[PDB]
Amino acid sequence: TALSVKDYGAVGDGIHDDRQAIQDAIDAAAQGLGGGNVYFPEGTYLVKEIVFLKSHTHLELNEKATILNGINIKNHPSIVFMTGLFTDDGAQVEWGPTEDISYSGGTIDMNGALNEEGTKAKNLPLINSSGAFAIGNSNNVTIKNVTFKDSYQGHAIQIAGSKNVLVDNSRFLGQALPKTMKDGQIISKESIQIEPLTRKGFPYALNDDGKKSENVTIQNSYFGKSDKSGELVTAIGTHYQTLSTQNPSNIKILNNHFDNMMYAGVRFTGFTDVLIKGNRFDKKVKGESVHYRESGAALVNAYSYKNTKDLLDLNKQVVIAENIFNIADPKTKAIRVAKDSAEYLGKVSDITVTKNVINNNSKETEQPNIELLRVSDNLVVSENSIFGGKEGIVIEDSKGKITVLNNQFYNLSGKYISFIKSNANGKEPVISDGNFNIVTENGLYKIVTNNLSDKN
Ligand SMILES: [Ca+2]
Ligand SMILES: [Cl-]
Ligand SMILES: [Mn+2]
Ligand SMILES: [Mn+2]
Ligand SMILES: [Mn+2]
Ligand SMILES: [Mn+2]
Repeated sequence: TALSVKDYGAVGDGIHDDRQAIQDAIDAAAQGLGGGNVYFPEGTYLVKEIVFLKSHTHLELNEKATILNGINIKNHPSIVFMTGLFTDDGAQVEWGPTEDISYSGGTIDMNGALNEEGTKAKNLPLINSSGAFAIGNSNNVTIKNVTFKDSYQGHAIQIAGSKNVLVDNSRFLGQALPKTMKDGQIISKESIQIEPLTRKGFPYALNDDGKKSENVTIQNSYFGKSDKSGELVTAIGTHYQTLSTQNPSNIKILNNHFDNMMYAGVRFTGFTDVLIKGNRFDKKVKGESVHYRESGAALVNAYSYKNTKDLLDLNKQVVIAENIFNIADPKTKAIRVAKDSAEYLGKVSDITVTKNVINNNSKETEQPNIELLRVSDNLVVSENSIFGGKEGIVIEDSKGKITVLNNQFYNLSGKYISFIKSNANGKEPVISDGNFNIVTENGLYKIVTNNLSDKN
């Protein structure tokens, strides 16, 4: 009983514009037809404008069904699916709540591969970025088993002010980066952005009260490159927050494979209650990468938004556990959690880094494997295994309760653990060499012996 998009005129040849047919299918499903189920037979469905998902609709695409992004409009977004209306810039409308939407199967060709000059998207010369989904003010949205290809310096998915969103068993292949782009713009392009709902981060609607995203889970998915464009810059995260935005919360990133990202597998500021668990982060050498960042990378990077005037709600309750890191690039850091500047007024707290396995065989590593900078309270770094590199764990300028218990180190060339504090002008240890533990007793710190050493 699922309605076929062919029932409404979709040709599926990649030449005819099938947008209207697809929209009519969705609209009918939203009314109740076919139980809200829409089906996509094998084929290539070109769309020259945005398709709008509606409440209680469920799209299923054949394995050989491909949605081709043909949205090439000046001063206009090039995102295939949205959960709210959009016409032209300057005519945005408020997006009302939507819910119970599912999308499964097939491929979405965001069509962002570069022209031979590498200055623009070859098939969409007028766009500034391309993506697949713009999910805003939505509830209970499920995206699964979808292959996303060639984003033109954009977000494959944006989840803003949305609750109960699941991205599962999908593949994010390739992100095109043109010659002309600056680093500032580049690192702000996460393939899956999870953010509060503001016009700044979600210019597709008028909603501007900073509604948070909540209960978002990205799991069992693969992130890498395609045969047309290089590795993604940042797989998941966000890069913006203000006193007026509510922090996305209960964000779970589980069992994903981040295959050689250029900057980070996970990077964010302004999240609360995050769980990054059982993921695999691989990083190859510059020579085997299409995209490479000279400035370096940090596979997991929970940082603080640059702001010295406001007391922001910086990252809190972040758990980084049981992840595996295979690093070959000497400029790549495995894990980083920080309040980047002593000038930031907010606080980073309740940080847990446990049972992670770091395999660093890069030559002459240029930085620590695990960096914890200015955590204000409740920091736990325990039972992590680090194979290779220079420094193992660096804890700098952290306050409050700190617990570092039974981590393992093998074949390291530098200090296993560095517990550092600074004064208004310089640096000195809080209290050191080899493997040991740190505990907080009555507000005070103390090194404790543990007999776990490398005998390789
Ligand atoms: Ca969580
Ligand atoms: Cl939970
Ligand atoms: Mn339009
Ligand atoms: Mn956004
Ligand atoms: Mn944005
Ligand atoms: Mn490229």
